Amino acid sequence: HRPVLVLSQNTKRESGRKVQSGNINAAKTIADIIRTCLGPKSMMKMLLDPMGGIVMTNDGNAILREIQVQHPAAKSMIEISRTQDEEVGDGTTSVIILAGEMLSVAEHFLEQQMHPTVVISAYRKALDDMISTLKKISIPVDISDSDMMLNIINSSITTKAISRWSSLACNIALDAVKMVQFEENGRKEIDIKKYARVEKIPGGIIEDSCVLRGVMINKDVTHPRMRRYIKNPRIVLLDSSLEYKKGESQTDIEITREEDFTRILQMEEEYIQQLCEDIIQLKPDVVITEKGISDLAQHYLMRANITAIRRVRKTDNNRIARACGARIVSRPEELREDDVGTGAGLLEIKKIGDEYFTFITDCKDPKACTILLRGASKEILSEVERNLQDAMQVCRNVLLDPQLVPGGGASEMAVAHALTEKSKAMTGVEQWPYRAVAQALEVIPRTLIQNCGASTIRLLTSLRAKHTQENCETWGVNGETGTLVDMKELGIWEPLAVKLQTYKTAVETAVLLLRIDDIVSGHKKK
Amino acid sequence: AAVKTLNPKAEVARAQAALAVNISAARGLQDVLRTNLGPKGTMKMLVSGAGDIKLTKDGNVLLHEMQIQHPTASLIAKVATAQDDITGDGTTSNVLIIGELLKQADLYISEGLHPRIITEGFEAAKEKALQFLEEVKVSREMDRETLIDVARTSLRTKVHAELADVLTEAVVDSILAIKKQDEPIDLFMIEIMEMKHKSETDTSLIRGLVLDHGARHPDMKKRVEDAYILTCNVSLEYEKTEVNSGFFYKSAEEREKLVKAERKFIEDRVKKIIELKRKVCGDSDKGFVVINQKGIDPFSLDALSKEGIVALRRAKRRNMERLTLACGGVALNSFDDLSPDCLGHAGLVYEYTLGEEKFTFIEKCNNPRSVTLLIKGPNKHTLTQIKDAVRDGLRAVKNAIDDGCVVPGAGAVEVAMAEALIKHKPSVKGRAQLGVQAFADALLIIPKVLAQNSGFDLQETLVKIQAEHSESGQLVGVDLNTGEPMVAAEVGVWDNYCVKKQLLHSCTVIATNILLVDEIMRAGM
Amino acid sequence: AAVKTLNPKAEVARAQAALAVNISAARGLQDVLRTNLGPKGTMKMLVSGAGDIKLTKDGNVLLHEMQIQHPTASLIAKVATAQDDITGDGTTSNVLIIGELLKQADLYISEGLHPRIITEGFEAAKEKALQFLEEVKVSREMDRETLIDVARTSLRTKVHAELADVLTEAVVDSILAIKKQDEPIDLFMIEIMEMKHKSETDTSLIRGLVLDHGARHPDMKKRVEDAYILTCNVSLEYEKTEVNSGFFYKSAEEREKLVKAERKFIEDRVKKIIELKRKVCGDSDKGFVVINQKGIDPFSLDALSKEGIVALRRAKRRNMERLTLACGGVALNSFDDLSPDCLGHAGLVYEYTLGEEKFTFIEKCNNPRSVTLLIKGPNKHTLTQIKDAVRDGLRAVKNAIDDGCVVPGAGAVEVAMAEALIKHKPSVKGRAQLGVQAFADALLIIPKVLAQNSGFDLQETLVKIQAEHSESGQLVGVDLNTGEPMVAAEVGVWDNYCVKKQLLHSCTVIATNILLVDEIMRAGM
Ligand SMILES: Nc1ncnc2c1ncn2[C@@H]1O[C@H](COP(=O)(O)OP(=O)(O)O)[C@@H](O)[C@H]1O
Ligand SMILES: Nc1ncnc2c1ncn2[C@@H]1O[C@H](COP(=O)(O)OP(=O)(O)O)[C@@H](O)[C@H]1O
Ligand SMILES: Nc1ncnc2c1ncn2[C@@H]1O[C@H](COP(=O)(O)OP(=O)(O)O)[C@@H](O)[C@H]1O
Repeated sequence: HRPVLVLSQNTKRESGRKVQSGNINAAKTIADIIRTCLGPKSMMKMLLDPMGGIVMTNDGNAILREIQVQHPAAKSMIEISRTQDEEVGDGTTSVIILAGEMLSVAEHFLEQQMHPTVVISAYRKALDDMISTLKKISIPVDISDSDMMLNIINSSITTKAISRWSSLACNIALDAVKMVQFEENGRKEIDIKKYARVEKIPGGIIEDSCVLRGVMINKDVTHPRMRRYIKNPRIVLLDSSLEYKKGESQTDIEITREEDFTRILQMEEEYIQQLCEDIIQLKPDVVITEKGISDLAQHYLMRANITAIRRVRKTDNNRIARACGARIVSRPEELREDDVGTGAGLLEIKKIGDEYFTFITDCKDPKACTILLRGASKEILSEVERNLQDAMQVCRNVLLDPQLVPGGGASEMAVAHALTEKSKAMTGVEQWPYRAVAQALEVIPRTLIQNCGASTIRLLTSLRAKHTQENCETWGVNGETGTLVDMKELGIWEPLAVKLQTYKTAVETAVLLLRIDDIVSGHKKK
Repeated sequence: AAVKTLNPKAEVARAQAALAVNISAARGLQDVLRTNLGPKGTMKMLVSGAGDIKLTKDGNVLLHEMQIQHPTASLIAKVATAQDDITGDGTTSNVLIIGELLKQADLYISEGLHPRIITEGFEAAKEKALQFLEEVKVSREMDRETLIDVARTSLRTKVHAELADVLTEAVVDSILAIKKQDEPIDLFMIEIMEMKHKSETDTSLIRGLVLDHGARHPDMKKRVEDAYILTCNVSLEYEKTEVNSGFFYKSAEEREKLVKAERKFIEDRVKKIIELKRKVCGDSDKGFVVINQKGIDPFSLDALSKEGIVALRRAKRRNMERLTLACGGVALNSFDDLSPDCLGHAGLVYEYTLGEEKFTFIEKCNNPRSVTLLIKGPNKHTLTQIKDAVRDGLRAVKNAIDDGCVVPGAGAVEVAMAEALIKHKPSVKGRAQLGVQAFADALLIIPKVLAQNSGFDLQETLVKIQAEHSESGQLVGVDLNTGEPMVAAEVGVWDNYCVKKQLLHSCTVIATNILLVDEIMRAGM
Repeated sequence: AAVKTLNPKAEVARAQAALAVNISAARGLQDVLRTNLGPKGTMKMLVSGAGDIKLTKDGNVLLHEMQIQHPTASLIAKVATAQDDITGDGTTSNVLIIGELLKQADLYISEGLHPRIITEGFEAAKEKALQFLEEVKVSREMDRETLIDVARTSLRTKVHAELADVLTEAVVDSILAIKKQDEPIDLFMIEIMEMKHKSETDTSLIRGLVLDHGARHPDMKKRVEDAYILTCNVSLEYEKTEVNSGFFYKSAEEREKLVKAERKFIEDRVKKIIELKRKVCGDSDKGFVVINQKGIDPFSLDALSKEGIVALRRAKRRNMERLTLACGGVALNSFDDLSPDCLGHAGLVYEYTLGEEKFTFIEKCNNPRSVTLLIKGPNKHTLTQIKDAVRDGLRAVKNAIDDGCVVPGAGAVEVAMAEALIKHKPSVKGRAQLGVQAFADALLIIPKVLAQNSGFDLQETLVKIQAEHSESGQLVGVDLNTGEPMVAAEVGVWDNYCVKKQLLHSCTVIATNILLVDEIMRAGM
């Protein structure tokens, strides 16, 4: 068999209008998947994963993470929603619909024999004017006010499934961020992924779920003689083990006499008594380590009335170090009085459904908390956990940038009239793709009325006429009823960092996918 | 479809399609589990791939061991798992409410209406049903004759009422001798042992403990009276050093001096035990029993047999907590502070062998606060009937003690709750008028199923029950013998308050979420 | 099952299993066919295995050309076949009653009751529904303006109301000039020809006949005025004897004598035709047209062309029945009694070629009693839209002439019939009280589907329609433009009496038989 002399074996080549108009249809397809998951009248979407679980959610990020596509331009839109989920909390879905619409109007100009670099240069001029328009229609927020911050987080959870328990989820998500607001040196940081642990337990009701003033772990006591109820403990956190293990050497003992073997087994007992005597000089109450505790170490802590927890995780030890104010030491003979976590409140080993849980709550000033979620099953508790992650990150953006944009369609139409009046001074070939950016922003109030069943012709004509005058300019779409209510009366306000990241990611996605005119698939790597 | 464009091997369901998937699967689990609700239900024989018989009719064991591969059937199985984890009973009635909340809502969504409007009426009906449950609960100050009638209801729905009279005296009397003075009752203090001795109707309540292992030496005493329990966690067997050392000897006579030296640290632990038997005035019988969680080498078992000390080995983790309360001693991890204060006491310690399987019994304790229900079922599947009924009955009497109020029985709660929603149905003042009607008809399946499983008419029984409730003020219910409306608070049929509270909360949220699902799809391959 | 023991390859369905098969399949045909009831319905594009487009939305063409393999769907398709066979319209509304007679009955049979109790309520409800239908019919003495509104109702529900103004003048004026003096109108006298000339909105009514074949000789006249129709059934082409004979000749001069003699019997038939043209005073134009059902050889076509006689060939079987009434002659089978009494008359006989396919037109008759609807649709699939709507409209006006009364329109019959069963619901005095309720709610799907296809609300429309009927005496109905209750007898929306009578009889018997089926099985292999 003589082989055929070819070049670039087993690959494909595609260019021309089949790739420029081919990436638009791949982006319009993902925009139709999550189109019914934007407004407050959205519905859940049950997903199936190859691990065997079930994901029933309506958030735009959790839907696209379970979709495996084969198109290369469709893989780019999934990474856009992952970028919006890591920057802000409730800024993902809105980007995929907006990037699908800015590419929808970009496909019209590609049929008009216009170069893609001309539409992108008109998109960058429109991107720089959408940022300047949102800063003019913003409003400063008093972050010290408690009731003002409850209205911001309620605007982000009205879309999600926790809108029924709005009086509870707003107080949990606000108090979780204000506890983890830590500042040691001259830098303010909010860590809601390492310190704001969301522990869910199947059982009970959702109304009994509350944010604890402290941490909790699913660990029982090491010995039943140890106390399960301490009022004011002195928690000492350890990192090393309390056992006798093999050293990091080639140690080998030559036993010649009879008394040598019994001496080694006694020196192993005396070594445990040496480190157990070093940790009781500070008179603790709770000893918590990350490694194993031998039975000889439990014997000295039993008669000293010390409650010992055995195998707490490394991520849970860093969280309890901020709640109780302790320092994680890795040496029992180098313990100091500043390494003891005083100020911890009631410690109780409760049981929730045939399983013990160590509760360290009622702290004086904790820097880390644990949201205790209780529900019907593990299916809906993963929904409230994903919704509280989108409810705590939208409170983090206000504490870092206290500016609010009128959402619910009022934000998208206030800039759509600003780009229309600014396009009259263009007088060039980039004027017509500049006008299509303002028409592409209108798809966000278009989706709020298509989900509630309102009219799309009779409402868009009246809403576009409201933004002609410069007086009110904050009229949006009421997703609950279906009429036009001003956003100063409803209370729907979105933060600036959510609206800025939505517009900056939707334009630059259209910048990337419009410069693609060729696709080569079929090559291997190392 | 859009999902078929990007991923061609990804099936999908649309808005009117995914609703018919979840509703038809909810009726599939409803029609199976409705034939075993109550005392007049039918037994189910569950055979796995190995060939073992699992004869039971509990709603949690039925949904787990069933050959079903459906996403909607897996959602109800997750809610049914948490029902049998925190409160025991209420699992079979949990699935029938979900199966009726989607069937009664199917008659309105298909007739033009939107699924979200039905969910607005479910929340307005759940708030009134939760306030009505707090008015019909009866507080009886946790009397021991009240706990008999609570345990009799949960045990009769899992056995043929001949063992229910036996297991009631084994569940109520076991839950009272654990904790007093308004203390939370730990269910880990009750051990569940499976025997095969006599018959299924011979399950007694051992006031002490029953261990599944016996003495590992033939010269030890089989029956020990007035014994001292020494609970140990030390290792009496030969253990090597952590640093690998190895012996080095020159002559053959020096080799035997090292075997005597390597057991000297082991024999020092045995000398601490045999001196404790002499320091308790050993001029009498003075039996000694060591449970000894860690294993014992046969060199130390031969040493303890010559002194008259019964020594067990390889116990459980929770045996150092149940026997510590029962004997009254101190579970020690070392022999550095041995004293007679850490010793236990039991009037009778004896063993019994059932086919090369010894069982050590510890009985005759003063205040044990830890007991053992000794199930003696003849078959393997009959052991699973009593074990699934004991843990159902123990969690039933635990909720009647922690909560101070007892909820009425079969039809005295669900019929009165549905009639309370009709008078508050024009109070919603909007489009959610039909949502309260769908929630009220879904709660009436509990008198409908119990009248159907008893062989009576379904519609003729519900007319006479609602007539006796509306023409009076008494919470009347269903009778499983005659079909006449009988009050449940007077005939001795009770239920738990937390079961009916969680049935109104777990079934409502899982119904408002399923009705708002329209994109059932399978992607990720 | 017992069928699994005898035949291991035989599937079966039990009592509660076969009921769920027939009901869920009836909902499958209901949810598909409800999107085309009325003028606001949507068009369905039906593609077969070849690739041809069948764009229609009639209920009989939808059920036949649908890739479904189900025993329940085959039962409803046979009842839907006879609805489009004897009375035309009433096929989409036929399936929606069966889809609701099994869905409203499932709410009672699954709730404890027996299926035979529901079928006893259907017969008692059919007796009141048949008596109420005779009280709402309106006799209007078959006025020609009444038949326009009857034909307009059946034609709008199959076209986009621009051709309904054209086809109503082609259906009503065709059905009037067929039979008089209380004679049953034969629908075989109307020819339906498919053309492609101008457009879909150009279908005219030819007062005579349109033949699909033209002249088979180039010397014949293409346009003939004041013609004489000679309808023949003889075979002018060369035929042999029945007995196999052959020829025998000696010389070559006797060979040509046999070819001249073998055509003597053929030319004797042609000489009877050309002598009839000379006996009708042929000193004028005096055109002659021979339709001639059997074939003609080109020897006789050349002989008739020299005299000036247009001769067609290969006509249909019913062309000797329609042209005989239109021309007024006698369809002869021989030329032994030729006379001017058997000749016809037409003022204009002309032909036209459409892509090498001639079409002979015969017009200008005195009293034809036979017409031809000339459908000139542009596409091939558009011809199937008009032909299936003409026969739907011709059978609608044929029933309105034969029956002496007209039945009102959309909601003026079904809403008033359902309200009559509520006041007669306690008249049964037994267990069949819920059977009349299931029959009354099943008749309300006709205002529910028409309010759903028009875009209005389903439950909000049925409240206002039943309010105007209970507070007045006028038979109010559904308006597909505003949603307000409007009377159907005043706006010009009528229906047939035999359609609504068979909808109460064919749907009720097929629902009482399906509900009494519990052993669906497949055996015979
Ligand atoms: N009550 C309301 N009225 C009008 N619009 C609302 C209301 N509640 C939420 N919305 C709109 O619904 C949208 C939901 O966006 P979302 O999908 O949460 O973004 P992300 O995916 O980034 O979290 C918001 O942009 C907001 O304008
Ligand atoms: N003796 C009885 N008389 C009448 N009803 C009873 C009796 N015992 C139990 N029931 C009813 O049977 C129902 C189901 O009981 P059970 O099977 O124990 O719980 P579940 O069905 O949740 O597993 C209860 O709601 C109760 O009202
Ligand atoms: N102009 C109209 N206004 C209101 N209702 C109409 C109108 N035309 C037809 N309908 C209704 O549509 C229904 C179905 O008509 P059609 O489709 O012709 O018969 P079928 O549905 O049996 O095939 C009829 O019952 C009639 O009441």
